[PDB]
This record gives sequence, structure tokens and C-alpha cells, in this order.
Amino acid sequence: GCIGILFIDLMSSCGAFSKEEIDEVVRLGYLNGLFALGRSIGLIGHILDQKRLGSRLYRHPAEDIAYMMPSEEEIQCK
Amino acid sequence: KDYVLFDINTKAFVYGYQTNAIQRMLDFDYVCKRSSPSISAIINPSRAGIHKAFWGTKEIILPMYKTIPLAALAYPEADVMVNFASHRSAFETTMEALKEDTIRIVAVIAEGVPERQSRVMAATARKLDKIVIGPATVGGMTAGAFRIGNTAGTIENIIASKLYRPGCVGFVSKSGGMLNEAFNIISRNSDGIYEGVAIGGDRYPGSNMLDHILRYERNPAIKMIACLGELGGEDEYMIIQALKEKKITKPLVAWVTGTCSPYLPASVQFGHAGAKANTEKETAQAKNDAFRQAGAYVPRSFDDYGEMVRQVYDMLLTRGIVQKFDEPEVPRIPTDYSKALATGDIRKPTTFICTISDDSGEELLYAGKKLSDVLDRKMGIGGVIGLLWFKKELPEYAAHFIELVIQIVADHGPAVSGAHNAIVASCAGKDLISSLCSGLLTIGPRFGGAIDDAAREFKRAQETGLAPEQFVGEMKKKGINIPGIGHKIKSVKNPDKRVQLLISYARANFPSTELLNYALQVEELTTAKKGNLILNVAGCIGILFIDLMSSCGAFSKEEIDEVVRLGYLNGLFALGRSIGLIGHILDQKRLGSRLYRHPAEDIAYMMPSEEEIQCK
Amino acid sequence: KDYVLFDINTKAFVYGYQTNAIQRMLDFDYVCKRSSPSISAIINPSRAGIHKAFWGTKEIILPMYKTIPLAALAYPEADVMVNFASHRSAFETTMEALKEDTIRIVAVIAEGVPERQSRVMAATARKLDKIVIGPATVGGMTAGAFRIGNTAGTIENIIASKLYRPGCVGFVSKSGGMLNEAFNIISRNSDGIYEGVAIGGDRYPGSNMLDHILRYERNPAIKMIACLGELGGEDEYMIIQALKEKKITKPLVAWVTGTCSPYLPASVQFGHAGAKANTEKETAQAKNDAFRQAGAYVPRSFDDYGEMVRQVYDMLLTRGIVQKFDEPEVPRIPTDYSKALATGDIRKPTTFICTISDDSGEELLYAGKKLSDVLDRKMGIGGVIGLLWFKKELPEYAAHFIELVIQIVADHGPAVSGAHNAIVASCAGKDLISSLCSGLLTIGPRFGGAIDDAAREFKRAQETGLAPEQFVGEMKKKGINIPGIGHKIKSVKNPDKRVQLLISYARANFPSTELLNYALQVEELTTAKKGNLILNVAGCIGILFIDLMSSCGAFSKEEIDEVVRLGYLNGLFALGRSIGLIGHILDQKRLGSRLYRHPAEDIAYMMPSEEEIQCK
Ligand SMILES: CC(C)(COP(=O)(O)OP(=O)(O)OC[C@H]1O[C@@H](n2cnc3c(N)ncnc32)[C@H](O)[C@@H]1OP(=O)(O)O)[C@@H](O)C(=O)NCCC(=O)NCCSC(=O)C[C@@](O)(CC(=O)O)C(=O)O
Ligand SMILES: CC(C)(COP(=O)(O)OP(=O)(O)OC[C@H]1O[C@@H](n2cnc3c(N)ncnc32)[C@H](O)[C@@H]1OP(=O)(O)O)[C@@H](O)C(=O)NCCC(=O)NCCSC(=O)C[C@@](O)(CC(=O)O)C(=O)O
Repeated sequence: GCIGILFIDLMSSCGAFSKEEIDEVVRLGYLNGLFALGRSIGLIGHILDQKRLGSRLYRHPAEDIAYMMPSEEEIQCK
Repeated sequence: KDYVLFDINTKAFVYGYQTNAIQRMLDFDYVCKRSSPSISAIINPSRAGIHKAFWGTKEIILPMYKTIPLAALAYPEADVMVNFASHRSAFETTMEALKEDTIRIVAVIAEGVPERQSRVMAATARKLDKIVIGPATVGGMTAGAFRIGNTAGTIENIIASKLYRPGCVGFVSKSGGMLNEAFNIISRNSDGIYEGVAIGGDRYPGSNMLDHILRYERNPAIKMIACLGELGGEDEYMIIQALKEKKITKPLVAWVTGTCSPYLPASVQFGHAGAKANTEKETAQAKNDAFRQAGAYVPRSFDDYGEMVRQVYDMLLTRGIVQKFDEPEVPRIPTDYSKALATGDIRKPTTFICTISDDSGEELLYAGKKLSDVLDRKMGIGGVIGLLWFKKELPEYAAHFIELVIQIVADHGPAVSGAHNAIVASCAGKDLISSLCSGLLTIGPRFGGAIDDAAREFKRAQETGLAPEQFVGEMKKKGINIPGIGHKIKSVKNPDKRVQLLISYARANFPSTELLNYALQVEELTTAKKGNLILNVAGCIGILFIDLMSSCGAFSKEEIDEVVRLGYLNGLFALGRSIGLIGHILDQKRLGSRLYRHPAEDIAYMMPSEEEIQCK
Repeated sequence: KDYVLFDINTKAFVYGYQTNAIQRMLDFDYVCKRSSPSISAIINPSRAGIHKAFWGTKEIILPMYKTIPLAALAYPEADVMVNFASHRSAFETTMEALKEDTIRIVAVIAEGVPERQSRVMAATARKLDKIVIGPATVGGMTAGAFRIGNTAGTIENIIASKLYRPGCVGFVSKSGGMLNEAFNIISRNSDGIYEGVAIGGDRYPGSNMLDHILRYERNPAIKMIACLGELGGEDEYMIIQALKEKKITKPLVAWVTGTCSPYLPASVQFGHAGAKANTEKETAQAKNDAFRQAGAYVPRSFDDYGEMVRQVYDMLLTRGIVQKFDEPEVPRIPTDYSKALATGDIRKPTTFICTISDDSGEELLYAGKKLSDVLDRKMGIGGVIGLLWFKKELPEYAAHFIELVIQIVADHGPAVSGAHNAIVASCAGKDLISSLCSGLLTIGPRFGGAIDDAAREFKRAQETGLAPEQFVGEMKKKGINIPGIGHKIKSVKNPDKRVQLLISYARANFPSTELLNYALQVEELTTAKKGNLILNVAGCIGILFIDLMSSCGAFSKEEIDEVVRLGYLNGLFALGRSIGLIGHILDQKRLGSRLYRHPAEDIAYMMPSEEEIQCK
């Protein structure tokens, strides 16, 4: 929220964008690109960290999942 | 029976998403050996859905409804509503529940409810033969049968005070916290409470103490009545008048708090909204004296309340009015993991290790360094990558070489595989993230992702002592392309200025460029055969990064070997080229581009014959 | 001191990745108040790296080395090796450790080690002034200082037997399990053991009982010696001879098990490899008699062993030889979560719910139905999708319509967005999964992913009572394309036979096609304007699926509304079209296709001017 709001203030006040240009930027969705680009640094870092650690295959623990199957009656009708 | 408020068959709705209160009720139902939970549904005005909670150690699902009428229609057996609405909505929600034919009791927890609203709720309850416990109360409970929300706290307290089995004492107070203290006092000085109710401390309650005391008088299971009142209002005078009119025949223990008031200024308003003696009659002294004169068992102070309970109970026990019963088996319940972990009782191993960042403290850390210090020191994007990928605070020229690479590989036009796929996904109306990943997934051995292999193969050739001609010759014999060599459009005739820009930076700032010098000798040989076999941008980055790591002093030979083996360097191209991919995606959205379909005239459709698909 | 085997400064290597034994050692070090762990490194022949374990409630890292020389060179302070190698490698690993100048003690756990190998290990140990405890032993321990692997079991047993503080008893046995029982017996009948060692039950041990008994005789902290032997071999005769030669002056409690042997056949070989009396001298009777005659304190049977310990200790206590000491504070350690969970002490809520499959039992379940029953009933791929996506056992014609859709949308040539992107990634040398996802990420509103919106918009128009002309008119006014209408190559002039095939199946098998009839009326109007505005394959699937759900009897109005709102139907196109995407990827790999780069002549490069980039 802080990045999106401040970027609108930046575009509105820097003199480089017209009201139409700002409206186009908002409508088309540019700003999520900043988070994808920035966060790719940490994602690549986490990937490399697990390779250096020699980490094993993960399987989510069964004790963290409530398996709640429907009854035979439930799958036969509505 | 009209005198029974709750029993072991009582079903209730909990208005408000109060997960702790919901769990407390279920835990009591479980230790009381109930067959099914005392809660039929949760009323959550913000969301309809499901709520998962425990039944001992087993998880169960409770339905969640948005409104009171929808829940009542689904569960008509539920006649109690535990109302956790704020003081801003307590009146309208209680009045809505009271208008439902199937709801009989409403417990109002909220503090700060107007006196007029409480007067209207009390009158509405009396007119419809319903019960309002509160406002400003925890509720109450029938020992061994039902509890209102948080009444009687922890299961440990329920067990210590033997609240999982009924006794012979009918208890009523104004105070919620004192109702729990009283449960402890009474359990230690008698066979415990049968039922206990806190009417709240507001001067106009939904139900007065006498309403509950009259029910205890009719109940044959109750042989003893006990109550704890306070100064302000005239509620206790209803009890004293009933005691004088012989409407209460069972022995009644009574104490009115607020004896401090005459010693302090007249203007002092106490905790509860109704705890302020406006007249002499409203004082604790006038109330305790009128109680004494009416025949009640009144102690000298609150200190001897349990002793008065012990005296009245012992009297009933000797006279045969109350019978001694065998203590039932002590119930058990598993402790919540979070409690056992907090008290240090248990330990649990972590599944993952993280060495590059920590978000769990007061400030985000990148390889142990506070984000504030990273920014104050102007480490920049290259310095952030040094910390997160290499766990090093790199020399400035090494962080600037990383930033130079990102700018140099940011984009190389729309025609390359990654930009082309991202443009096709953007023309198909895809969002930015899907379109970006569509293009990033083309990064591999032929496009972009040759950096790791160029670093690997040139380092091996130069280290194992191969002459550039022997390396070129060996790779040709194995039928393996030299990674970092060759280009689709750049060549001897069309030189790649990006490679020149990376080479000038390394010559001006790296203490040594031995692997670059070797790579340039390999390039002289490859370009002599075919002009397009230049040292490309991927080969240039991989080779220069090896020279950077070898000469900056920050990496040992082992660290460099680990970087090469694990494949770090293709990350630089993925990161840099994401700038141009996002740009191409946005360009197609601004252009209003239509869906692309590859032209048929660019595809040779060559189907196999029927004979070919029938055999081999 | 030569008599001390282990102390509080002893550092050790654990040969073999025995995580439980590693944790047991660390837990003992923690309860004994050691400053640092007793383990310097783990020797894991399969892998070098790190091992995470607990130090109380805190997690620590232990280094892991592939070989004994590499670990010894890294941690020269470690002089003990706890060897968990199998009987197949116990000799060579113990001999390798004995050849290391810095290793002094090796504990061999393995059972089944040849007698010749043990003879060579014992002689090698004696020649180099080193100690071999084992083979076929748990090890031993110095109370309050160090434990060999699993010696003395659980921390609960360590606390109950007061093994966190030394006593005055020097103990030695053959049996590992009896060494732990003896720790309990001795703690209850004296101030406990100072040190205890189990030499193993093999007839040629690495160290004999006398080796340890002689160390106890020199140690001033030990005032009492106790030992438990057994029939077979002549080990105990070394003790009796030392007792006769006045080499053991401290009082010695001794018992030799195997008194049963003369009552049973001579051929009976007992548990331990060395437990078989070949001669009369080797029997328990001959050993216990020779012990009695040598001056040792020998009980009547094993039953009175603790009583003999109590008698000898009490004698030392009265005579002043042993001094009474104050019991140190009882140490504490957190319980492992898994133990508290198994015993039912704690409960922990699940984060996720799964309602569609269960892999945690004896057999995989798809919506509660065993995979075996799914296959025996020939439910097919359509029936599997009915279970996993809809949680229904669908009628056969509904499961066959799902399979018909998958076949019909499997491929539509290489030119479409998804197939085109998957081909470009495959030409770039990408693996199958990356290339597949590159193409699947183009599935959205214009290509493939129009199914959900077609179902949504046509259902709304038909339900809200809009006439086909009003729906066409309303969408045009909003500037919104009708989803499921329009095509790049199919039209009135080039009809889509896939749409015809789906329509014929629904007419022949669905009880009703009301939404299809409405959609076909919309198509008459759109095609009247432009021939390419046909009801496309995505619109046809979405609309027919609504008719299928509405008419098959298996879905309520609410269930259908939920399916439409959440977007299930685009999954059918993703699943079906993955067949053709994988096919196109494989086709390019078989063709040996080169890297694609979009031709420059198909791109209009239109850069902004310098003036345009400087202002707005
Ligand atoms: C680049 C390309 C795929 C071109 O392929 P082509 O399809 O044109 O050629 P091929 O069909 O493989 O063969 C042609 C003839 O030359 C021989 N020949 C070719 N390469 C040879 C070689 N490496 N070693 C020896 N010999 C070779 C081959 O043996 C045959 O000769 P012959 O047998 O006598 O008939 C190819 O060189 C290659 O795989 N290189 C290694 C991978 C690599 O480093 N990739 C990074 C490139 S930078 C980048 O990705 C970023 C980019 O700059 C991209 C952009 O802008 O485009 C941007 O910023 O976006
Ligand atoms: C299919 C396409 C993108 C074509 O676009 P085009 O770029 O050619 O056309 P546009 O530039 O949008 O406009 C042209 C003029 O017709 C008007 N006009 C167009 N569509 C109109 C419409 N839906 N409702 C009203 N009016 C319309 C428009 O208003 C303008 O008229 P005007 O304003 O007077 O100038 C377009 O129809 C569209 O988005 N449809 C809805 C999405 C949809 O259902 N997708 C599924 C298609 S099945 C599939 O994906 C599977 C496939 O079969 C694919 C394959 O094989 O290709 C396989 O198996 O792989």
C-alpha cells in the first residue's frame, strides 16, 4: 500500500507525467512489477541457500492437515 | 422445569467470532462427558463458512452463519445465545435474538451499554418470559452441564474447583471475576456450586439477583443459596423483601461489598457502572444490616465468607438436609501445544534453516545486517545482492559490477525467446506475473542461461592446463557447443558493444582478468572459423564473474568452486532481463495489441502416413 | 591421569549417522551442566555437511565429515570415537581410528564381529596404550561427565538413577542391558556409580573386565568395586588372580550369571557369543566359588546383588572410608514434542483441511473412495475428475462427457498461443516441464480460459430473463466481448466440427440443453454481423457443462452457483490442452529444432523521440 500510494504522489508531483499518463499507469497495472522484480532477489537467494545447505525434499507434515473425506452418501447425490 | 436455566441438553449460538471462548465452551463440554458440543453454530456478521476447533484431541467443524435468523432457522434446538457483540451493537443483536421464538436466554458480555437500552432489554425479556444475563458479565454456569463463554476460565481452574460435577449451592453475584473466585471459595467450604450466575455491575441489569435466587428456591437439587452484592442501586432490597415475605426458605449466605465508601469521598464512582451509593440506603452498611435483620447468614467481612458457607453447609449435612456424595472420576484434557511450548515443557525441531535473512525481529536483517544500516551505508542493489546471494559485504566495485550487468542485460529487444513469449502471453490478455513467468521459463542453455556453464567450462579448461586450441578441439570432438560462444545476430561484422562495456569495466577495476584473457584467445580461434562464434554477453558475464571472485579477496578457492558448481550466475540474467520482459508486457498493454496466432504460412504441416502410424 | 577414561573435558566423534544416539549424548551433556557438547564432529561415510540437533531447547549445528582422518585433523582435541559401524566394517573403522595419534578410546557397538578381528583390535589397543570398549556393547559412562552413545537410555532414567553426579562405585559388566539395570540397583543401595563400563559379551573382547577394575583401584574417588560377569571364557579368573595377588584392595562385589547351565543341556549356546561354558572352569559355579575363596563379596543369587552393594557401602560409610555428600540440584530438560503428542499430553491444531484425497492410510482415497474400487468399477479418467474436482461419483455419461472434452481440446495445432510458447521454450533447449508451463501460462481470457466466463455470462443472461438480442446489445454497450464467442480461424465459412461433436453428444445424452438452445440463438445474431463471431469451443464447453450440471440430478442449484463462481471449467482446457503442448515440445526435440528468434522484419521498431522522453 505504501509503494502504490507513494508512486502516485511521485508521478503526480515530478512534472514528468500528465493526468492521462498517470491514469494509464494505474489502469494497466505497472506497480506490481516493482515487487516481482525486487522480491526476485530474495527468491533467488532462498533457492541458493537451500542448495548450499544440501536440503532434502520437503513433504508437508500429515499432523498439519485435517483429512476430512466426504461420506459415501455425500458423493452419491448432492 | 421453569427453574432450570441450562442443562446437559442445552444448545447455544455464539454471536461473534470468539475462538478462545468457543474452545473454552467445547473443552468444558468434553470434561463434563457431554455427547455432543453445547454450540450449534457461530454467528459471524462478517462471514459465513466453517470454524475448526477441538473436541478433546479430535478436530471438529462448527458451521458459521452471517445472521441470527439464518442460524436459528438452521438450528431451532439452540435456545441460548452467548452475545459477544460490542456495546455499539449489543442492544440490537440481543433484541433480534429475543424476537426469535426459539431463543430463550441471551447472555450480554459487552461493557458500556446505555442504561436505557438495558432497561428495554430487561422489560422485553420479562414480557416474553425470557432471560437476559448481563450486560457487563462473563455469564455463569451450571456445574457439569453448560458454561457461558469464558465463565470459570481454564480447564485447570474447572478441575481445581470441581466444576465438572454439581454441588448443592445456588450462587449469584454482580461481579464476573468474583463469580470465579466464589466458585473456588464455595468448592473448598461445601460440596460446590450447583449453578452460579453473575448479573453484571450495571445499575439496570437484564436480570436482577432475585430472579436467579427464586429459581434456586424452586430447584430441589439446591439446598443452600449464596450471594455477593455491592453498594449502589436497590437490587439487594428485592432479596431482603423476599426473605422477609418467606419467599426464600433455604438458608441464604449474603455479603454486600463497598464498606470502604463512607471512609472515602462521596464523589467516588467505583469500577462497575452501578457501583455508586447515591443514597444512604444504597450503601453496603445499610444493605448488610437489612440482610442481617431479614435472617440471612451475613459474615463480619468478605474474609469470613467461605467460613459462613462452611457453617451453613455443615449445618445441612448434620441435619440430613444435604447428603454426602462420592466424588466422580477426575476428568482429563490435553494441553495446548502453545502452552507446553511457552512454559518450556516441550521442544520441537525446525524443518528448515535460513541463513540469508531474518524477518522475525524488530528489524529486517539481510545476512545479519539491519536494513537501516544497508541503506545508511548506500550499499545499493549490488550490495543487497552481495548480502542475499553471497552472504558478503562486497567491495564497492564488485557491487557496482553486479549493477552494471543488470543494466547491460535489462533488454535485448522483443525478438529473443523470453521477450517473445512474454509478449505473446501479454497479447493473450494475461496479467503481468503470468506473462513474466512465461518468458522467464525460456531461460536455459541456448537463451540467457549459458552463464553458469560458460563459467564452468572456461574455468575447467584454463585450470586443467588446456591450451585455447585444445579446448576448442576437445569440445568439437565431444559434439558439445562451447557455452558463452555464438550469437543469433551479433558477430565479427556486427560486434556486441555490451561485451566491450563489460570488458572495459573489468580492465579498469579488477585486480586481474586471467580467465578473460584466456576466453579472448578461444574467441580468436572460434571467430576464425565462423564470424558468429563470438564471446557472447552470457560467456562474458560468467568469465568476468570468475575473475571478480578470484581477485577481489572476498572468496576462498572453495567458495568460488561452490558458486560455480551450484549455479548462481544465471540468476543475474533472470533478474536483469525481468526489467525488459515487464517492459515488453506493458508495451503490448499500452498498444492495445490483439491476440497473436502464429501464421500458417510459417509452418510446414507434415503429417505421417496411415502406414507410418500403424507400425514402426 | 592414566586411570581416567572419560572426564567433563572429553571430546568425541560419532562414527555413523545415529541421530538418536547423538541427541542422547547432547542431552546428558546438557543435564550434567557441561559448557560445550561432548561431540566435536560426526563421521558420515555417505555425506559431508551439517547436522542440526538440540542443546536443551536451543538448536546447534554439528559438522559432518566423510572420513576419520579428515575429522581428526579438524578436531585434534577429540580422543574418543563412538563407532556405530556395522559388523562388516567395525574392524577396519576401529583400526583406522586406532592408527590416528589423537584418538585414544574406541567404543565398538556392532554385534557379530569375528573373534579374530576382536583379538587383533585388543592387541593393537594394548600395543598403542589405547582402549577398545566392545565389540557388542552399549559402551559405558562416567557419571556427571560423559556417556557413550545410548548408554543409560532416557534422560528420565538418568535422573531416576542419579547419573548426572558421580558416586563411589566402580562398575563393570559384560552385558549392556544389565549395565543399565545395575546403574539403577547401585543408585538405590549406595551413593551410585562413579563410572560404569560394559565390555560386551563376545569371548574375545577389546578390553577385559580387569583392565577397567585396575583403573578403579587407582582412582581415589572410587572406594567400592562392583562387577557382573557370566559363564563361558576365563575373563573373571583374571580378577580372582588379581584379588589373590592383593592387586585389588578395595572391597569388590561380584556375581557371575549362568547358574542355570548344569540344569540344562551342555549344547545350549546362550545370547552372548561368549556365553557357553566349554569346560567346568568356564561355568558360573566354578567362577562364583573361586570369587568367594578370593575374598570378594558374592551374593547368594542375582536377587541379593543390591543388598550386597548396600552391605559394602554401609560398611564404608560407618568406617569413614566413604563420606556422605549433599545431593546436587535435580537437572531439567524439555520433553520432545513427539513424545508429549504420542502420550496424549498435548494437542496441536492443523493449519490445512483436505477434503478431496487421503494418502495417509493403508490405501490412497479419492474423495473417500479407495483407488482399488475406483479402478475395479472402471470409473475412468472422467470418474477420477468427478471425485477429485466435484467430490461426486458422477453418472457414466457425465464422466464420458469430461473425457470427450479432454480428447476434443487435446490439440489445435502449433500456432495457438500456448502451443507456440511451449514450442519456443522447447527450441530454446528447455526441459519438458518448463516448456509446458511457459505455454500453460498463456491460458486466459482470449486463449482457452474463456470457459468460466462463458458459463457465467450466458447463465446470467438466460436466468435474469434477457432475450438473446438484449444480451448481445447490453454487452456491446458495456464494451465487453461476449466470452465464448469469436474465433481467429473458425467461422460461418470454416465451421468448427469440435463444437458440432460436443453438441451431438449433449443432444443424445443430456436430459436437457436449455442454455445451449439460448447460446445458439445468441450465435445466430452475432454471426449475422460478422462470420467469425461463432460460438467457439470454449463457449460450447462452458454452456454444455451448465446444462450437464443442471440436468444430471447430482448438483443442487447452490452447488452449480459455487462451481460457476469459483471457476472450475478452465481446468478442463488446461488439462486437455497439456496433451498437445507436451506433444509439440517432444516434436521439436525429435526434429532437432534450433533456437527461435522472432524475425526483425515482423516488428515495427518505433522509438520515442528525445523530446518525448524528456517531458510528458
Ligand atoms: C547462440 C546459439 C544458440 C546460436 O545458435 P544457432 O541456432 O544460430 O546455431 P547452431 O544451429 O547451434 O549451429 C551453427 C553452427 O555453428 C556451430 N556453433 C554454434 N554455436 C557454437 C558454439 N557455442 N560452440 C561451437 N560451435 C558452435 C555449430 O556447431 C554449427 O556449425 P557446423 O557444425 O559446422 O554446421 C549457439 O551459438 C549456442 O548454443 N551457443 C551456446 C549457448 C550460449 O552461449 N547462449 C547464450 C547466447 S547470449 C543470450 O542468450 C543473450 C542474448 O544476447 C540473446 C539474443 O539477443 O539473441 C540477449 O541478451 O537476449
Ligand atoms: C477469439 C478472439 C480473441 C479473436 O479476436 P480478434 O483479435 O480476431 O478480434 P478483436 O480484435 O477482439 O475484434 C474483432 C471485431 O469483432 C468483434 N468481436 C470479436 N470478438 C467478439 C466477442 N467475443 N464478442 C463480441 N464482439 C466480438 C470486436 O468488437 C471487433 O469488432 P468491431 O468493434 O466492429 O471493429 C475474440 O473473438 C475474443 O476475445 N472472444 C472472446 C474470448 C473467447 O471466447 N476466447 C476463446 C476462443 S476458443 C480458444 O481459445 C481455443 C482454440 O480454439 C483457439 C484457436 O484455435 O485459435 C484452441 O483450441 O486452441
